Amino acid sequence: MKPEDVIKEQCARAKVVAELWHGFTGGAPKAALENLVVEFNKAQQGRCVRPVPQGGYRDLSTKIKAAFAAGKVPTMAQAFENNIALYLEAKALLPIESLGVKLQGVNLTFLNAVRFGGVVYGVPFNKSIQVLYYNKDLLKKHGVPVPATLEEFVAAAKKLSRAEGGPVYWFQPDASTFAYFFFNLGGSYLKDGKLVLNSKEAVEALTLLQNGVKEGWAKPITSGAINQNLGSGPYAFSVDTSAGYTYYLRAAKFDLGVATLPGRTKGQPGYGLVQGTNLVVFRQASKEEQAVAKDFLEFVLSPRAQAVFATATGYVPVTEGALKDPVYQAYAAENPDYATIVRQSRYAKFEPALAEWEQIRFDILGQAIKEAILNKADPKAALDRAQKLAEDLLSS
Ligand SMILES: Nc1nc2c(ncn2[C@@H]2O[C@H](COP(=O)(O)O[C@H]3[C@@H](O)[C@H](n4ccc(=O)[nH]c4=O)O[C@@H]3CO)[C@H]3CC(O)(O)C[C@H]32)c(=O)[nH]1
Repeated sequence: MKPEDVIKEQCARAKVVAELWHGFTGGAPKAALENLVVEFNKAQQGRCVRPVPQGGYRDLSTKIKAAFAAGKVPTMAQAFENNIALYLEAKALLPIESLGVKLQGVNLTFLNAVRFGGVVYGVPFNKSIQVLYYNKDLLKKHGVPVPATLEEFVAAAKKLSRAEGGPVYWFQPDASTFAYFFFNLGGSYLKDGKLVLNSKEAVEALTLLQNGVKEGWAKPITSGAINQNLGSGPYAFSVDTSAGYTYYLRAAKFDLGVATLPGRTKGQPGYGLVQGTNLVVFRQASKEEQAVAKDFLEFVLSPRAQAVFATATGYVPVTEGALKDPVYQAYAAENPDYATIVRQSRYAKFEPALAEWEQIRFDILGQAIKEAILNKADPKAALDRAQKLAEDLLSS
């Protein structure tokens, strides 16, 4: 008997039901969310949260847009920073601090990301950071240290690919993988407030991936998650969301490693991309639904909920107090990867928080990356096209 059943039963008896629309399709993220809600719902009398799976994150924001057009929004939903920006155009979001939710002790990396015109409009919930996944067995077999620099990373991917007879750095040709190389070659998306997809660091980053494919050390993954492709050919490394941790653990037929990202120098790990979502509260919710949202958001920010959620998933605990919780401490003491994920969370960069950014990242930038990697499009030409399509979108 599944948590979503327990929850359906809880909400059946409840006087007030606050819907939480989410983008978790399964595995540990879905189960840890459902587990959190079952615990919250047991402490209420006649008050519940009902989680509603809307598919993936793209499906979720499409369904929220349709909810506005139909005039029936949930109480809460997951949202990226750029989704928050879009919902704020429609004035659709309640300021978090007005609900009475205390945000002292939320990591400033995550809080700064939800603050628009000095006003917090989201509660960091499931915040991920990119990490280096690696094959501990394969690096040991060839006496290869974990690479700490981009230079060591490329040298390691070449050495191991030559040794195993195939490309060992696995990557999706997408905006997220691109962000890692872009950021760590000195790139920035905003130049004097204008969005720039075709800067020389963008050309450099997309060139490095395309050269990695041509040179036989980088393997493009075109069908499924990297962790869904494991077992076909030699794997040494990938740069991927911390929220992949349970997926990689379940799939890997090798000893899985987690490290901090290779940086420009050993002075500091490389910057990871922050992904995952914040919880927003819709103004259209009733006072009674908003009160359930307030208690639910206080629960989600509690040290125990954060300790359980983050240790179940590989998401980053969003509060100072979660790291001081004995349940977090017990898992960390048993598993050095949790500390590795927290350490990487200190070296964190975000994509632009523009309303149009969801469209741009997948349909424009993402497509330019695929053109370059999959169809050998010239990197500059592919990014010049992306820039123009972005400029026309931002004009329209
Ligand atoms: N809609 C929209 N999406 C965005 C935006 N910025 C980034 N992203 C996407 O965030 C995903 C990272 O979010 P995260 O919560 O860290 O991790 C996800 C999953 O990625 C990961 N997962 C799921 C199944 C699996 O087999 N393996 C696995 O790792 O588990 C989590 C819950 O599904 C990336 C993934 C992407 O689909 O390629 C597109 C990326 C945006 O602005 N909008």
